Amino acid sequence: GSVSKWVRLNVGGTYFLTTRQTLCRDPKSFLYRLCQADP
Amino acid sequence: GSVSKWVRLNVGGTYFLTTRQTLCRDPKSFLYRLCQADPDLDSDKDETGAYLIDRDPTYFGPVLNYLRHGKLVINKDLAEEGVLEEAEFYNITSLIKLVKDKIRERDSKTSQVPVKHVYRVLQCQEEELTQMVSTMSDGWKFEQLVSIGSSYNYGNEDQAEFLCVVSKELHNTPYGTASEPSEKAKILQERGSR
Amino acid sequence: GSVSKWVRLNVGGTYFLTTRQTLCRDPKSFLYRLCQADPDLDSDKDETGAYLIDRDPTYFGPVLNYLRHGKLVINKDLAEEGVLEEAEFYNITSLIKLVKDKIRERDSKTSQVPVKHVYRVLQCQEEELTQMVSTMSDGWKFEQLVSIGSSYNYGNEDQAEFLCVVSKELHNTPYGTASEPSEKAKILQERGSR
Amino acid sequence: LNNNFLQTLNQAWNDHQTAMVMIRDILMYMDRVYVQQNNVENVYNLGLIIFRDQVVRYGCIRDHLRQTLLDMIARERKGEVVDRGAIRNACQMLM
Repeated sequence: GSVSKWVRLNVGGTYFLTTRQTLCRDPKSFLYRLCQADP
Repeated sequence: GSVSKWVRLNVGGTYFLTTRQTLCRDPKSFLYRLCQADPDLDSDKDETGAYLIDRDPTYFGPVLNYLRHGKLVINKDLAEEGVLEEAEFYNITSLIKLVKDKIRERDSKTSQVPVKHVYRVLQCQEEELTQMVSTMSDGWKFEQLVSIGSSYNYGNEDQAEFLCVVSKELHNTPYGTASEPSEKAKILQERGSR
Repeated sequence: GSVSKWVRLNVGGTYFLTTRQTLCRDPKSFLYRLCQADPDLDSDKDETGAYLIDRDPTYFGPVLNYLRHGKLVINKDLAEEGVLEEAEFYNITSLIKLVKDKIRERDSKTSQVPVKHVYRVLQCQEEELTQMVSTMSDGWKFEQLVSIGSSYNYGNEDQAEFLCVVSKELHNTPYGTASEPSEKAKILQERGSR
Repeated sequence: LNNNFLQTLNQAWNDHQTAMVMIRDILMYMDRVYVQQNNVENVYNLGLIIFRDQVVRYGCIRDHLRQTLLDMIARERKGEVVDRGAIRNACQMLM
């Protein structure tokens, strides 16, 4: 779990600590599903 | 890191953390067996619990990209031959054929008989000459302008007084040729040929 | 480690996690004496047991590919001169020879005459001109068009009106000239000369 | 059917929708390229139409729902305290 405001995503094991809002900038994307907390 | 449903593989000394099915995409591969349980294996890093697999990560990159999404990728700093031999070691015959075709395209575009270049002969007289010369389309390169000898309408004027041969290089290899079966096209070509 | 099935080398501060046999591929290599545990060794990472070698990770890569899969493949961003330097430093005589051969072919191409252009003189009357220029064969480049004065009809309206010099490059210099002997071909050439 | 049939239909539909949002999330691409290039339906309206033709357009459910809703709205017209939220749920379903 990394999503409260900001995501510390592991893209291929590479750390990307980015903003969920600019992630949601695109209307809908595969990352966009990862923006919201889901099981 | 741990080796689990997500597997941590040490190619060249660098760790790639990938998904089990991504490597399990196709049996024809070195990594198929590695995905399976193996008591046959002895050269694995017990210091971090990861498989130390021999092969450079750079040429392993495009192989992993293919094995994720079924297509190769060639960087402008990465050797096509290098990813070719990476395919050779890891034994993905479809990927071997695809990278061989990529090398074929690279060589053919640079071969003794190139695929590029295409030539046209516009015709204009002096009055309209500078017009179509200046307005001449982008990407096309002017090649030669010739006048024509004339025994009709002496002086600088004729209805074919100048022929402007122009040309442009082509990028036919990615787009592909327009040669494909179509019988009506063949009929039209024959009719226009004679 | 000091002694292990797998070796953790340190080229320019970058760890290469490879196998003993890759280094033990040939015994005329600098890396073979590097691999052995014998006197006159004080340059190693004494915190993990990694052999810290003062060599570039750039040109070590293509060389390591030679001992990993029998062939050296240079990167598009690494000079074959650099890999020749590295092979000579590691005294891999076969590799030195192969890289020298590759450099010889490359320099024969680059220094002068990379290709040997062939030239042809099509003869076209004005009417068909554009089409046979448009349908001019793939891999050939237009080079020149010249009219010819004639007493049949000066300038326009001639069936030998235009002489079109076209050409194409040929990769025979970097690969070497090819020829085979045959007496019948020679006597036929003599017939053709007269 | 006797025990708050409308609420059971509500729960079954809610399960349909919660699963169906996810199902669309998985098959985004088939919605994107295959549906567009083939001029067919997407996943979501497909699931809604199938819910229509396999639950709503089925005799017993259809007529029981219709009669229950008519009786409930008549009773609410008379001023009797009945679950208005149930009526709202059914009306949006049928919408």
